[PDB]
Amino acid sequence: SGPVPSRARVYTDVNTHRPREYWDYESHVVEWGNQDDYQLVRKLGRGKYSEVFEAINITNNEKVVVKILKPVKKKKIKREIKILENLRGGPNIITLADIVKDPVSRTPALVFEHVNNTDFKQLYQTLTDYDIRFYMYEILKALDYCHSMGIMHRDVKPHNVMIDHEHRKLRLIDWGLAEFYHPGQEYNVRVASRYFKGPELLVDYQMYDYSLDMWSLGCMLASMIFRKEPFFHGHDNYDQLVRIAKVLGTEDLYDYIDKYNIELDPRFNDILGRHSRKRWERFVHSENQHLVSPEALDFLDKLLRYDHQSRLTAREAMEHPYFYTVVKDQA
Ligand SMILES: NCCCn1cnc2c(Br)c(Br)c(Br)c(Br)c21
Repeated sequence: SGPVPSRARVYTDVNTHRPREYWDYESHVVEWGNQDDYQLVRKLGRGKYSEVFEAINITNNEKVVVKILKPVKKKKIKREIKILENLRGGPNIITLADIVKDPVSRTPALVFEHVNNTDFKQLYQTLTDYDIRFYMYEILKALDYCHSMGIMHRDVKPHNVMIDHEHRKLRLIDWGLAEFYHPGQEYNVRVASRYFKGPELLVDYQMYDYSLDMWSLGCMLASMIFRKEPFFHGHDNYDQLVRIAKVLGTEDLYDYIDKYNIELDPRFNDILGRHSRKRWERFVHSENQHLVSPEALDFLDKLLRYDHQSRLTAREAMEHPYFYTVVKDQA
């Protein structure tokens, strides 16, 4: 029969009304600079294979971050560069400063503005209830902007959120998985990190949209207010949905599958079972209760929905009572 089609309920046609060159990144011509304008100072990497470095612009002695790109198709290099140029100057979007190639190895690298980041595994333990509301609101500014610009981030997670806590500066980074939204397009479901994958990716529903980012944001919020990182801790993609189903219940999951006529992998038949939708009070205890409030639970519940159409938009999220005090202080 086939799956039922889907369209984003906001910013549906913003790319159609753009000139072709805005979203047709395969035709984008890159102007490569010389990496000899920057001297690498220290590896900021997280693994053996990442190539992120702190560097100095020798011309003006300003601190920057150099990301040496892994060998992927030239299309994906142009896609990330075009998206970074399209979003330049947006709220809490990382600023692309330069694009260079190593003269010897001809390896392409992206140069970004420097952020004095504190890693989330050390920062989140210290965040007050107000800090979480403040930083969630800052992420929502970046998400509403890039969604309004016809772009899905598709890899929202704490590792991709740089925070200068001293200056309360937040930047959304790592746009190498980001894509342009086009109504009716079927996208690859092998995106985002496992613990932040939306149900549509896990059940192989390809006609998704910006609301994928809002599920990932819901996973971040749940880990922060409940002090459980990550919140849905699956062992693989199949077990990831099982972890979700033990919290949100299987009834809404099978309703979601029936509504879009999604063909469920036969492996999910045995492992999913039957589970009720749990109340969020079950995850509250004396170590996290100071971060949990009725406003936080109401907001979180509206992000973590199987049906991507029923999740809050970034704009709707920014108007939730959970952020009333943050909006007041900003004005
Ligand atoms: N844009 C891709 C993200 C790459 N990346 C990895 N770790 C990073 C750190 Br730490 C800082 Br600070 C900055 Br700025 C960037 Br950019 C980082």
